[PDB]
Amino acid sequence: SMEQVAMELRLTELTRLLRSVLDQLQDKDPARIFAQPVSLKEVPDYLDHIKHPMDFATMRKRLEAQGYKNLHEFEEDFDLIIDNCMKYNARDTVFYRAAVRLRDQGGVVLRQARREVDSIG
Repeated sequence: SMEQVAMELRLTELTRLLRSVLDQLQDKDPARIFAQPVSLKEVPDYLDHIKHPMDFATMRKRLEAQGYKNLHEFEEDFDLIIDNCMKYNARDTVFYRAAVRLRDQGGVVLRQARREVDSIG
C-alpha cells in the first residue's frame, strides 16, 4: 500500500539520521574502547556480570537492518554501552573514565537529535 511505503520512507530517513548520530557519538570514542563487543575469549566471566552487552558495531548492524523504530530505542542501546562499562570497571580505570567522557560528550549530540526527530517527525 501507499501508506506502507510512506512509513518505509519515514523509517529510512530515521535510519539516515541515526547513522549520522551514531558516527558523531563514535567520534567521541577515539580510543575505540566501545567499537566492538567485549571479548568472551578474553573476559570469560563477562556475562555473569553484564546481562545485556552492547557496543558500537552491534548498534551499527541493528541500524543498517532498520532495527531502531525510534530514537528512544537507539538511546537505550547507547546507555547500555555506558552503563555496562561503569558497572564492570572501577572508577579509577581508563575504561570507566572513557565512558564518563562519552556520556558527557554524547549528551549534546543527543540533545539536538531529539529536537531534529520531533521537528522533522
